[PDB]
Amino acid sequence: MRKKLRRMRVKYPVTPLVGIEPIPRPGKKHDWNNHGSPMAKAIASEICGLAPYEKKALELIKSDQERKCRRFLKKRLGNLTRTKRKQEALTAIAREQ
Amino acid sequence: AEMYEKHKNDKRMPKDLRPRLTKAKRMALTKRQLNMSVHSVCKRRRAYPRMYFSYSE
Amino acid sequence: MKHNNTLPNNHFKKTAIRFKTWFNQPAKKEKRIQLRKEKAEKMYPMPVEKLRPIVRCSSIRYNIKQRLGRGFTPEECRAAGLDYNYARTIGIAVDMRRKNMNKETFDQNVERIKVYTSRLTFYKDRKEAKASGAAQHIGKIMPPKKTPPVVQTIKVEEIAQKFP
Amino acid sequence: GMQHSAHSWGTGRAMARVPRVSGSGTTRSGQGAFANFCRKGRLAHPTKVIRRWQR
Amino acid sequence: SASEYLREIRKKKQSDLARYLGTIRNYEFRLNTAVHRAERPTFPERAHKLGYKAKQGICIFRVRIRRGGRKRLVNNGNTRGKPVNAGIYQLKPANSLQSMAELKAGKRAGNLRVLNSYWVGQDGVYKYFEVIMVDPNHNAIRNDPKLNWICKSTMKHRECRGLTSASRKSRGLGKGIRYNHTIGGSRKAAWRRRNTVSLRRYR
Amino acid sequence: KDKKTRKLRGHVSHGHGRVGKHRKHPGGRGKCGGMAHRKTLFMKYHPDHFGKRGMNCTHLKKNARYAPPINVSKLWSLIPKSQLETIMNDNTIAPIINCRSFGYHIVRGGGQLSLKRPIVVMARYFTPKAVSMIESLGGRCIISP
RNA sequence: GGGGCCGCGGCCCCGCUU
RNA sequence: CAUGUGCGCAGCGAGUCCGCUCCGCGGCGCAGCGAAGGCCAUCGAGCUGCGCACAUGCGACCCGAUAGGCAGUGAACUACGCC
RNA sequence: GCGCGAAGCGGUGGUGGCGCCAUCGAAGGCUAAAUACGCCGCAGGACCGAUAGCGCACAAGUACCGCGAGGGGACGGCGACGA
RNA sequence: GACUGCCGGUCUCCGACAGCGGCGCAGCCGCAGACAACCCCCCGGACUUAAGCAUAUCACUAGGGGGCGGAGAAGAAACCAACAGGGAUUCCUGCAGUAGCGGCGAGCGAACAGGGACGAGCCCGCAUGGCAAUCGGCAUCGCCGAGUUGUGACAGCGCACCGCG
Ligand SMILES: [Mg+2]
Ligand SMILES: [Mg+2]
Ligand SMILES: [Mg+2]
Ligand SMILES: [Mg+2]
Ligand SMILES: [Mg+2]
Ligand SMILES: [Mg+2]
Ligand SMILES: [Mg+2]
Ligand SMILES: [Mg+2]
Ligand SMILES: [Mg+2]
Ligand SMILES: [Mg+2]
Ligand SMILES: [Mg+2]
Ligand SMILES: [Mg+2]
Ligand SMILES: [Mg+2]
Ligand SMILES: [Mg+2]
Ligand SMILES: [Mg+2]
Ligand SMILES: [Mg+2]
Ligand SMILES: [Mg+2]
Ligand SMILES: [Mg+2]
Ligand SMILES: [Mg+2]
Ligand SMILES: [Mg+2]
Ligand SMILES: [Mg+2]
Ligand SMILES: [Mg+2]
Ligand SMILES: [Mg+2]
Ligand SMILES: [Mg+2]
Ligand SMILES: [Mg+2]
Ligand SMILES: [Mg+2]
Ligand SMILES: [Mg+2]
Repeated sequence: MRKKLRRMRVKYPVTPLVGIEPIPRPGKKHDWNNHGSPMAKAIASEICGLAPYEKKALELIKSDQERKCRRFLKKRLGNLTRTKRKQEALTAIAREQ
Repeated sequence: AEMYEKHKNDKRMPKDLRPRLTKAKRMALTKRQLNMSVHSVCKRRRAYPRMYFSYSE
Repeated sequence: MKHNNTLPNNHFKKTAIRFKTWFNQPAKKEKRIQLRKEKAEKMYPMPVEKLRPIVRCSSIRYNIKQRLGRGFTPEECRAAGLDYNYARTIGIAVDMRRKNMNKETFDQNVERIKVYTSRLTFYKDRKEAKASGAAQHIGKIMPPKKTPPVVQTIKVEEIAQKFP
Repeated sequence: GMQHSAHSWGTGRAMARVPRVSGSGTTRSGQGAFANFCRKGRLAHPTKVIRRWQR
Repeated sequence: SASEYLREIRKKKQSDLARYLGTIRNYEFRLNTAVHRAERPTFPERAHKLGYKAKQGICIFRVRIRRGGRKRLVNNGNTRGKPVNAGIYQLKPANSLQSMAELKAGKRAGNLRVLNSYWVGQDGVYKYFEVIMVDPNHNAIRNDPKLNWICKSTMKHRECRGLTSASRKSRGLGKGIRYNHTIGGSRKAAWRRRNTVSLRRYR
Repeated sequence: KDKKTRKLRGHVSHGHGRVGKHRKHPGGRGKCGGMAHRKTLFMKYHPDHFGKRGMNCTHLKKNARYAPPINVSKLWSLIPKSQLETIMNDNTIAPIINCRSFGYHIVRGGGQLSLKRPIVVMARYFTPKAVSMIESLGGRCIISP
């Protein structure tokens, strides 16, 4: 009776820890939301420009084909989450131009 | 005995006068070299040295 | 095969199957006792065990009981008043990957460090330590005592008050 | 008993089909091998240490 | 930092810059022999992540490996066996192409120890790798506490035993549910433990 | 007693017949032929051997699915022997029985309770007869964690 | 057969060489 | 030898099992049914060891193929070609 | 292996996709102990006792055979070693 | 100083080079060859079982190639989990002949736990700029070299150890 025991499940009442702050673990220190040097990413994007599939995805975005750009970038990258974020990184390029 | 006192304080002694341990043991790192550790391992052992203690309940 | 029996599940079809016999089992035990004695004699005042935390066991089968954990979190050592790198120099085990989940496991382990450090006598160096004449602790430091659960009792007029 | 390159010589040689020791030039050559009834043969069902010694 | 600018430039492998330097590096690596000693790292920042220092006794050897799978070496497809084992032409090696590059650099400089290797280029025919190799007899290494572990005798031919980063990847090592094939140290260590019958004294 | 071989010394065809024999593997090895020539052995003694039943659970977890039941009869047997005498000889005192502390998760309603007095029982699940038997006597069925 | 095999030019075609 | 089953014997018995270990809340049993959601008894002696018989996997009562494979060695006989 | 080719957040959640929630931080490196094991040394043993036990208790991998790779035996005993 | 014992000397020749490689390198070194029980990496059968047989099985074995060490390998979570959460690896017990895989046939077949043995954790990279603070070599306190395409750090060891009974 798996669903019934899961539904009738009662958590043990326990007290959460409200006060303490985490000690930074040595060797495990990252700010994952601001990872790289953002000036270094801007410089290399200025030098190197865009990849050929990124140029093709701008041409889909600029020609009002963001549906086809989504299919194209999903086929290129292979992951939907990076596909969504690549497209909004590329519409920001197409909007500033 | 004569050739030892000739090349005792030599940079490279002749191979006759070095101890013939084993090719593997001649190529071993020295105990000084094995004890070599990086600066963070030195500071940590220095700042948190070995403690000598006894526990009783 | 012939008769009514459970269907055979005997897996000796591979000719590569080895056998691990246990003829060393009484001999390994006497070697294991001798090494434990020599470890205790190498660290004469210091206990042979680390101080280890009391953690709750993981799944729903086993979360009714507590066992002895791997190490204390650094936030437990700080609340007890110790640097975790200092805590390793005295006989306390430190676990960097255990997460401080709740106040009950946290405060129990913080008290467990405080009881332990209160029970320590320090010595100046190794020669002062060996000549102390202090009896060292053998076995697990402050183990959780296994007991049969006591049955709690309430009065029958109080039953509707407690559990309506 | 199993340290030979012994093979049966087969039928047709007026000799029993037991494995014979290979080679020539020695007295061991052509003699029976590998069988419990053979001299210097492996005993059939050889004793093992995986026997249950304790009860 | 400088290492960040070198890294972000290195990630853009389809630039006009990278396709140019990809073309002339792959040209220059192909004119040399299969394993030949490089002068310096092509990507020094990438080599510094793999343990290269600009010290005496650390060498860079450059190895190319022909790409693709490795066919079964039999005469005319005759594998002399069951038809399940009769395949020839879509087989893939168990170890990496990069681990083959460490084997060739390791056999060439038999005095040196393979530290790591890294990709420096590829085309349709070849994959080019630079292999970081360490001299365990040079005193600059033996006095180095970050690196004199490779001077120990257990580090002889790390690439031949699957102990470098490229060669360890073929072994199936790892933590957790997906890597149960190698619990115990290796596949043979796990297979061995699973195929012994433990016969205790009192059973 | 000794083995059977010690009596079969002297008789040709140790115990396996002259016309038959003790041959190597007549019939095949193992339990092969379950649909061909040992089908009578499987139609008789293992008629549920072949085929598939039911929904496969890739990696069933034993500890997560652990829920051993206890009948409501044996609830009073969970009280420790020392503590049980002061509870049986006190009628205004009801015992609180945390079944999870004793390794029991479900309370099923088999048989009768050992004493007709209120008991407060804590478990993960109670069957409807287990609730009805316990709460008729004046006790409580509490779904504990 | 398709893809990968990082070159320039001009009208799939034609030059070119690196 | 492993794992079963049956019988006999043995200890304890709603429990039982020393022999992994420095200390089994591990297994099985005290209750089952269903693929499952779900249902849950009107209910039942087992556990462990020892011994035999028997089944199965193993070299498998002993001896026996023709074969197949993997790795090797031979053109001093003989076949051909070259010097 | 090949094609494609990431990210500042990413991986994973017995493994269709997507979303949640939860939990970790890969693609760099080292690390004792508990673990395995032949020769050999040592000590034992409900083992075998010269057709047995290792192939060999002996001038045993010896004699001997095979172009070669290789194959491979047999054979123990006076007494008070004083006569 | 007989006969002995322990240790050390001497230790022919063939057999490890078309050698290969490291270091500015007057030169100094390393690799090769053995070992094949244990261990690591790659290559990889068939007999056999399926009463035939082709997938399966044998078996990710045998075997071959390569490579170490006194052990090796592994190893400080991009882990397990779904709890009130545990916490490197290895080993034992156990999960368990189970979930599952499988001409769903023959057969194959783990994992988390729980208990235990043992326990230990660390590091490179993005290090100063009021000056490479670092290292190698030497015929040595001075040269030469490495190096800014970036160098940089010491906690553990040792000796002694009978002669009678
Ligand atoms: Mg014999
Ligand atoms: Mg240089
Ligand atoms: Mg074949
Ligand atoms: Mg007969
Ligand atoms: Mg009979
Ligand atoms: Mg007949
Ligand atoms: Mg038929
Ligand atoms: Mg039998
Ligand atoms: Mg035969
Ligand atoms: Mg065939
Ligand atoms: Mg052949
Ligand atoms: Mg996440
Ligand atoms: Mg799941
Ligand atoms: Mg890491
Ligand atoms: Mg005799
Ligand atoms: Mg003999
Ligand atoms: Mg002849
Ligand atoms: Mg070699
Ligand atoms: Mg066989
Ligand atoms: Mg068959
Ligand atoms: Mg047959
Ligand atoms: Mg056939
Ligand atoms: Mg060695
Ligand atoms: Mg290791
Ligand atoms: Mg298998
Ligand atoms: Mg540095
Ligand atoms: Mg006397």
